[PDB]
Amino acid sequence: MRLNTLSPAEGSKKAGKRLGRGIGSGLGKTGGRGHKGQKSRSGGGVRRGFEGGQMPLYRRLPKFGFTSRKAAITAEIRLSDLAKVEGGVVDLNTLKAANIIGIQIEFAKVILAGEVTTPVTVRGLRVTKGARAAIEAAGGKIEE
Amino acid sequence: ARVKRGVIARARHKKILKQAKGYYGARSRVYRVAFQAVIKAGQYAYRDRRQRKRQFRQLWIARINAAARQNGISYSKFINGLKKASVEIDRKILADIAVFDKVAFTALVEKAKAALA
Amino acid sequence: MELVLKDAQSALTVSETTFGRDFNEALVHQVVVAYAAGARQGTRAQKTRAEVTGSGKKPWRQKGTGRARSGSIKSPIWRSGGVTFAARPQDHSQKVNKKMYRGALKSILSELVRQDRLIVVEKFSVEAPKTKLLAQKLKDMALEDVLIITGELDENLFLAARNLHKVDVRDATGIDPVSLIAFDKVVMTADAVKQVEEMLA
Amino acid sequence: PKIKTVRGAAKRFKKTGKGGFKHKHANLRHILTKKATKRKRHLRPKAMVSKGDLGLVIACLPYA
RNA sequence: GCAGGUGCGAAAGCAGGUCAUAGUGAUCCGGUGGUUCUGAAUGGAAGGGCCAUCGCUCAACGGAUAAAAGGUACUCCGGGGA
RNA sequence: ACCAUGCACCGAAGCUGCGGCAGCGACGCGCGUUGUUGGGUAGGGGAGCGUUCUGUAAGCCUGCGAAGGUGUGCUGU
RNA sequence: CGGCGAGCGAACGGGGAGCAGCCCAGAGCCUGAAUCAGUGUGUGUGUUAGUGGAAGCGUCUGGAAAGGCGCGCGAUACAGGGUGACAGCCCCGUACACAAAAAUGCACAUGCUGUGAGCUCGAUGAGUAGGGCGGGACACGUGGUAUCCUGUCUGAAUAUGGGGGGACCAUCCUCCAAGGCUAAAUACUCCUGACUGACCGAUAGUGAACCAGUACCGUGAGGGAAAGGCGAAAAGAACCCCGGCGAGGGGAGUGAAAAAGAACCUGAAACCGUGUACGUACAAGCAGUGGGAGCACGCUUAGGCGUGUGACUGCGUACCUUUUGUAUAAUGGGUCAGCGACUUAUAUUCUGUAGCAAGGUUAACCGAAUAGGGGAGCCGAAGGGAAACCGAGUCUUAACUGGGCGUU
Ligand SMILES: [Mg+2]
Ligand SMILES: [Mg+2]
Ligand SMILES: [Mg+2]
Ligand SMILES: [Mg+2]
Ligand SMILES: [Mg+2]
Ligand SMILES: [Mg+2]
Ligand SMILES: [Mg+2]
Ligand SMILES: [Mg+2]
Ligand SMILES: [Mg+2]
Ligand SMILES: [Mg+2]
Ligand SMILES: [Mg+2]
Ligand SMILES: [Mg+2]
Ligand SMILES: [Mg+2]
Ligand SMILES: [Mg+2]
Ligand SMILES: [Mg+2]
Ligand SMILES: [Mg+2]
Ligand SMILES: [Mg+2]
Ligand SMILES: [Mg+2]
Ligand SMILES: [Mg+2]
Ligand SMILES: [Mg+2]
Ligand SMILES: [Mg+2]
Ligand SMILES: [Mg+2]
Ligand SMILES: [Mg+2]
Ligand SMILES: [Mg+2]
Ligand SMILES: [Mg+2]
Ligand SMILES: [Mg+2]
Ligand SMILES: [Mg+2]
Ligand SMILES: [Mg+2]
Ligand SMILES: [Mg+2]
Ligand SMILES: [Mg+2]
Ligand SMILES: [Mg+2]
Ligand SMILES: [Mg+2]
Ligand SMILES: [Mg+2]
Ligand SMILES: [Mg+2]
Ligand SMILES: [Mg+2]
Ligand SMILES: [Mg+2]
Ligand SMILES: [Mg+2]
Ligand SMILES: [Mg+2]
Ligand SMILES: [Mg+2]
Ligand SMILES: [Mg+2]
Ligand SMILES: [Mg+2]
Ligand SMILES: [Mg+2]
Ligand SMILES: [Mg+2]
Ligand SMILES: [Mg+2]
Ligand SMILES: [Mg+2]
Ligand SMILES: [Mg+2]
Ligand SMILES: [Mg+2]
Repeated sequence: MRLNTLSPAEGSKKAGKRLGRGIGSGLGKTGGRGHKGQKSRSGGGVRRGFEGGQMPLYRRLPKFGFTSRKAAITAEIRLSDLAKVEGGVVDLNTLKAANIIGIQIEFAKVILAGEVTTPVTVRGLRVTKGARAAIEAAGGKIEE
Repeated sequence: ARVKRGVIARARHKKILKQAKGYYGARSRVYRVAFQAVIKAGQYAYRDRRQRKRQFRQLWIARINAAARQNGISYSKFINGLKKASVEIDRKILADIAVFDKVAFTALVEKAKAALA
Repeated sequence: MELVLKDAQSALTVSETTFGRDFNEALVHQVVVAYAAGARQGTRAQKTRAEVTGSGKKPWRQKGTGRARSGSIKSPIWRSGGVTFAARPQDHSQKVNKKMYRGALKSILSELVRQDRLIVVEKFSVEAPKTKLLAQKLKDMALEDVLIITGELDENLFLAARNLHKVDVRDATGIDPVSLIAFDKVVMTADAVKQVEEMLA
Repeated sequence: PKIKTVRGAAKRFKKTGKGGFKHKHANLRHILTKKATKRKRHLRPKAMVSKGDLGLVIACLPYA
């Protein structure tokens, strides 16, 4: 094998479109833009959501809701993440050390996602009913 | 990576102009006119490959009609009689025979007549 | 996996995953093309219609002269005008995933072994920084175009190789896929072989 | 540069589990005495964006 | 049809307006009541959300602004034999 | 000329014949078989030619004549 | 934040580069003690001229050798440039090793010198903070709007006091305005050197490869070109001839070449001629195409064929653009040559391809590193709900026989 015997994988190097280079190419003389009008123009075309002047969908529908600031500092923890905490006890600080939750997370909940196979002590976190059953079947303990 | 077009553009124009030899005035000298002349020559040739088959059948038929009437029968009756005699010689050969072998063509006419009545 | 020495005629046992894997041509090709793209400087420009020197005066009035309408002397349509899509300095380098780079290197090293182009020796050195000495050494072992990889960079060997254009002397950590492919033969010391091993895990 | 979210769209659509979008129904802001209880009741829960409008909504919310 | 509560009928039943089909106005911005859902150190509060409801002959009635008539023979540009 | 009856013939890039190319599908190992298809603007899909530049290339061709220019012949859809 | 439109768009917190702290608002005591500036002197590096710097011949082609072929030699030098074609060894360099009378940058060092360290006591920036009115700045358009600045009118506490924590109050926390100085990491390039380019190569690249901001235009501000190449070497054509003691040319000579002669490498096309073949003066139109005689020239079988022409004859109203539709008497093009229009950067989604896979991947930066380090982050494995919150469920409702969105 040499610098002149190496080829890319088939289908990995599709050639780009080239508009306006004659009849045979299939893209001559209008470059796929069709005939006249706004969309045929250089720089032409309407903005996102524009509907031709009719009250667009994102304005004829009402706003709703508000954004929870508490939600942004609350995380969920899968059962599969319980083992990844090195030290045997799962709490906010150990979860943060293992990169499981964000640094600014203040509240955390263990849910029934994945599976747990070791006895772990969960401290200071909330735990769903199913996740608690799973942890306790794995010989673990949940301390508030 | 600037690309200069001269060599390729000249090759292309020269190809077209070579195809335009013999044409009148600008059609053999001027690329804009010559290109259109070459395109139209091509269109005509495509049309006339079909037309040529038409024209030669028309000519063979006229000659067969002449030679047949020299032997006392019209073209249409001659063809019908040959069909009834199971003679499958086509009109190119019939025209050639009518021109070059008049005794043989007379024999073909006699065959057509014997088939007809 | 067993790599048989040339000068000491022993065998160094090596990872099958490193020196005995199948050749992945698409992966190697991506990494080699990326290395070539990484070598580009990308230094150039042309001038748009904005950057050509000259004034913004409309060359002639919009209507009435019988000429095509002109707006700028710098229009790319015009001789001396701007370049329509004038180039700018560019960064042509590409990302190579760490694992993709290492996999390419392993494929290359294995293919070199399969082609009998990797030569392992226990030592490769010169007495003095003399080009003639290294040329003689290479003639003795019938090497002409060769990449020499040692465990640690040497002064005398590096100097001796400098004026030999078909010869490159590398530390083990200074290998690259293109060099491994580009030279007819690769000569690696056993110390360098171990070092490359620990580099590719 | 980064695409800018259409902020008004972000205040009216939320992406659901399979990639659709939920929105609040129109016509439940004001004059409501004349509207039947049944009609207003069916306007209370959120609804999914229809297939025709999904393209517009997606174009407005690149970061949903 | 289901849950709750109701009216008329002895009962079977009928009733989620009117014989039916017109009697209408998105969204935004705000107003009023209810509801700790939220509450920028914390406790409150303000503000916000949610539920109910109110304010348009936006009648050019899918409503471009909260807010708008004319003249040009002094005229000008881009276009159409649409 | 017009009406009616009938048999002939002419007449298209329609149909058939002979040779060739290509798309798609069914059936057997890119090959074959077999069915069929191949007018086309806007436009979508697929596949290529050639140009300058970088590596391969301190290689290869070249004053026993390069590039460019101008003819000629052969050659591929 | 926002006619909640178009748009505008943080912070907290995290990873990096770099890091440095100090004086006055004053008196003791001490003293001059760090710093700090000029200024010495030295001492080192630079800078501004330089020096040395390896190793080749024969033969072939050729105008000429550096090319071919043969056999050598140097290389810490095979960067690069030149030389009659392409040179490691012909030349200039290059690696490497050296060099300064004089001037000067910086960095050390210790002499003169002013600025004055550490120390206790004490002091702690008022028309200022804050407010009313009008504006402006803060991502924040006055909004429920904190905070900053102040044109105008006012106006405190002052340490037991005061500012802030996004209306506001209480509590707690945190900081100390109304005096000032401060290197580094950051920005740039008129200018100098060296080096590099999948940058251009004379309509390109600077406007300008050339005596160009010139010629030229404009009252002026200002605008603003075109124009490169003989040859290796001028050996740039002695002399003779026609010509006006011309222009121009023919010889002669130089040269590899003058059809390289200065109007100079190559020398395309439009356009214009001279020569030869064939056709053309009874013939109607997109000038061709199909058929086709005759003539001329030429061909290895002596036969037809090849090349050129094209009488006569079937058919046949250019191209582009725009249109329902154009031979259209609708547009555009006098012709040629050269140039001239879907790019680039970043974000986002989808397809293909490659890697890894319930994981994937790093950014800045570090590092000589296209390596390696760096996991700050980002995306994914969970959704529902406006939200609190619950969670393979969740929301709706007093509650679902249920229903919406999810789960396989
Ligand atoms: Mg098309
Ligand atoms: Mg058009
Ligand atoms: Mg149209
Ligand atoms: Mg259109
Ligand atoms: Mg434009
Ligand atoms: Mg993290
Ligand atoms: Mg070029
Ligand atoms: Mg000609
Ligand atoms: Mg230019
Ligand atoms: Mg890396
Ligand atoms: Mg409401
Ligand atoms: Mg009634
Ligand atoms: Mg009624
Ligand atoms: Mg609070
Ligand atoms: Mg309307
Ligand atoms: Mg309207
Ligand atoms: Mg006009
Ligand atoms: Mg018009
Ligand atoms: Mg009309
Ligand atoms: Mg036919
Ligand atoms: Mg057919
Ligand atoms: Mg067909
Ligand atoms: Mg077709
Ligand atoms: Mg190349
Ligand atoms: Mg020397
Ligand atoms: Mg030469
Ligand atoms: Mg103070
Ligand atoms: Mg104030
Ligand atoms: Mg205030
Ligand atoms: Mg303040
Ligand atoms: Mg405050
Ligand atoms: Mg607060
Ligand atoms: Mg504290
Ligand atoms: Mg120029
Ligand atoms: Mg030129
Ligand atoms: Mg003379
Ligand atoms: Mg030359
Ligand atoms: Mg010339
Ligand atoms: Mg005549
Ligand atoms: Mg006559
Ligand atoms: Mg005709
Ligand atoms: Mg019309
Ligand atoms: Mg017509
Ligand atoms: Mg006319
Ligand atoms: Mg016309
Ligand atoms: Mg015209
Ligand atoms: Mg969730």
